[PDB]
Amino acid sequence: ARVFNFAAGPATLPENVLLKAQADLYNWRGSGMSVMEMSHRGKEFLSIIQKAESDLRQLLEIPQEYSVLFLQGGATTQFAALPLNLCKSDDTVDFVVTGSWGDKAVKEAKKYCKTNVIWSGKSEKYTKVPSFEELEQTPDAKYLHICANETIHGVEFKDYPVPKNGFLVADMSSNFCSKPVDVSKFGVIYGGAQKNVGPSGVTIVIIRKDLIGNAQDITPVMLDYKIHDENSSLYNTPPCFGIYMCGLVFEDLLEQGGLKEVEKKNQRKADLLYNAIEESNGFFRCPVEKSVRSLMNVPFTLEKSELEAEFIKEAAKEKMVQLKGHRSVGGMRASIYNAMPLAGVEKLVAFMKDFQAKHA
Amino acid sequence: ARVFNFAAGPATLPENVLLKAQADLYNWRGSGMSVMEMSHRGKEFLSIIQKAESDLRQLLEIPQEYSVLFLQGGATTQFAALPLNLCKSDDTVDFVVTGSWGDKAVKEAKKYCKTNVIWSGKSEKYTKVPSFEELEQTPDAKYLHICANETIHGVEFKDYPVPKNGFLVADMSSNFCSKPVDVSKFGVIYGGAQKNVGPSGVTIVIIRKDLIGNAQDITPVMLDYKIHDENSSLYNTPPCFGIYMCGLVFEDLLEQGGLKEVEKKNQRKADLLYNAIEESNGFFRCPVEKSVRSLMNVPFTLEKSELEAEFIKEAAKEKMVQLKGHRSVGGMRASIYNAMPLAGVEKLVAFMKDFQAKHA
Ligand SMILES: *[C@H](N[C@@H](COP(=O)(O)O)C(=O)O)c1c(COP(=O)(O)O)cnc(C)c1O
Ligand SMILES: *[C@H](N[C@@H](COP(=O)(O)O)C(=O)O)c1c(COP(=O)(O)O)cnc(C)c1O
Ligand code: NA
Repeated sequence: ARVFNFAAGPATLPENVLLKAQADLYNWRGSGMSVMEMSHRGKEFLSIIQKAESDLRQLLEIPQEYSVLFLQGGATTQFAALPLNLCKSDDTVDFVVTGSWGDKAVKEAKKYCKTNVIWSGKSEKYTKVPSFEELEQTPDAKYLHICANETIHGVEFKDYPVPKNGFLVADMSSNFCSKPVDVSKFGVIYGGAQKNVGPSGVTIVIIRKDLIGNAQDITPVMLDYKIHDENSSLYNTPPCFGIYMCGLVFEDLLEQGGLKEVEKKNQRKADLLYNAIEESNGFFRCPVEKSVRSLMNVPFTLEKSELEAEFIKEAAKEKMVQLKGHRSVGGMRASIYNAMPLAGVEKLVAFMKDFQAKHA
Repeated sequence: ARVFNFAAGPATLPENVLLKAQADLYNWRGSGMSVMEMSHRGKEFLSIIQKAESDLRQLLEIPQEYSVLFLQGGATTQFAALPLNLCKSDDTVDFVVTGSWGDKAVKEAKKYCKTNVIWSGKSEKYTKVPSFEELEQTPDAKYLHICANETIHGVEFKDYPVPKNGFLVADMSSNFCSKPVDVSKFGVIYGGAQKNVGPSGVTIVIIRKDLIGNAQDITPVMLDYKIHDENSSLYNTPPCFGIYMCGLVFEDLLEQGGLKEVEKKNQRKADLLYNAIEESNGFFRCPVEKSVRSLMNVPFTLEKSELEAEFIKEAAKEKMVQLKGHRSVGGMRASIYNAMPLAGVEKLVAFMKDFQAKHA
């Protein structure tokens, strides 16, 4: 039997998607070959990548004046690609840092331009999002960078800051296609697929067309947005199978009723877990400020922290796996992405109630 | 029915490997999840990447003092990573250019250091390999770059030049694991997996351990060999499912008897096609000099070139697809990688003989 897989990325996937991929793995739609053997210059793969793009455009209501790029290298490669493409070496980028993934973006961007961290959550252990009107943005900043869902720290933007001088860029890796997003407010949205929308090996970049072009001279060709855009993500050999898998996920999210329906389910199942924590009378604790609690990644600790290893081991015996926190922070982390069944969060909640009764 | 798929990359894969992947896709070995859902930091995936590495080490007889890295970005990303990691910006790299893939590696390296093309086959249409003793290598060249199998032009190194000042770097994308290689002759071997050893999304880099480190300060962290080496290719989220597929391919190459036997089969089926061309009294032509004719990619043309579209259409109607040449050169190109069944080459040869008879 399949387990309830609380991993933060790569992560659990819908069973109907996995079964479709199994059904077609040897011979996709009578083409006589697997997706994994198709030429990226051929008509079958063309149909796949084009439908993945159109389905994603439908899901997020992406306006026509945005490009959609399917790339390799992870969100971490975009930490370099963003300043290399969007800035000159003496331009400045503003960052709002609400957890360690935004901090990693700052440190990589320092190689390629000037960076200003205009706000950091670190003094309160990355539990909060700033009041935006209070933000002091840099008068000449090319763009303002956020990590919309801080996967380790469980801090999620529920509304967005307005850039003063330039455009907004958001790492949406761990809440990608979890809810509607006004894409027009952003110059760039990017995310690795593996958290919430596919297998690892694909990164999606949604980028306003008038921002493509004029990358720095030292930009590798494989990081150049203009190269990717003008070749429709087929400049070199793309991650064909991962793009196909993302397409299955997008098609299925549309069948579920789209991102408004996805968000409803995420909110419901996240409420069950957060309520159980809040009702445990301190036995379980979530440090994050209520209004920015992530629907995707739920970090929590035990008041008796020495009990956390037993919690994690017994949960895994109960077929609930990968609940240990990220190694940087420890504690526990329940990642409850789109495809996590409601019954899995219910099982974790019932396990938590039973564990507390036995250790209190 | 499945077709004979002569694509140059991505390419045909073994049917037993595809079917193994299919049977484990929903729940790998009763572990309760797909490979596609496994955490890269969990023991199941660690077991997979570790065996893929040791199996590849067995196949190529890789010495202990070399690292094996499983990366994203394609071989094209390595065109930037090689000089970024291995050179200072005022160092010089020598290139022997035997086709257009070597030319693409020169153009990218020029962003990051100096380049000398010490020999180029362009003047004779990329049909030959130089005499090595006569090469004029640059006295202080950090390394000498070759493309061991020029995929579009059908030119293949059968033995290797000896670098004068530095070490040898070879792009082996399209003949990777087609035959034994004395790895100790090289400082770096690299290759996209999708030509001969898996689906696209994985690039393999075999690099002598004393060459790792001291990349240029502008090197993106995701292109840095020391980062990847010290994290055992798990610095960020790896292309887990492509690595797993590579592992299945490697396991099956071992079961076939290793690269000595793989090479024997490649030589046998290449000979059938090359002999058919030479016996065709000019009806089909291969321009490449006989001693360097690739076993992996066989470009050929029709004396009556106006027949090429009918040849390709009739071949496809006979379940032989993707025989058109690379778009940069035209003609025909039969890619006949490890997994291309002998029967597919035989069908091609018989179809060619019939085609000539009908268009005498
Ligand atoms: C991915 N975060 C995951 C994985 O973290 P590690 O175990 O340290 O690799 C998490 O568990 O938090 C992530 C990334 C990085 O994307 P890749 O380069 O691996 O594709 C970037 N931004 C966000 C918000 C992430 O969650
Ligand atoms: C891959 N060459 C293939 C693919 O060529 P395109 O259709 O132009 O993409 C071919 O048909 O010749 C190749 C590469 C590039 O690898 P990726 O960056 O796409 O992974 C580099 N070197 C060699 C020898 C190649 O064959
Ligand atoms: Na099975």
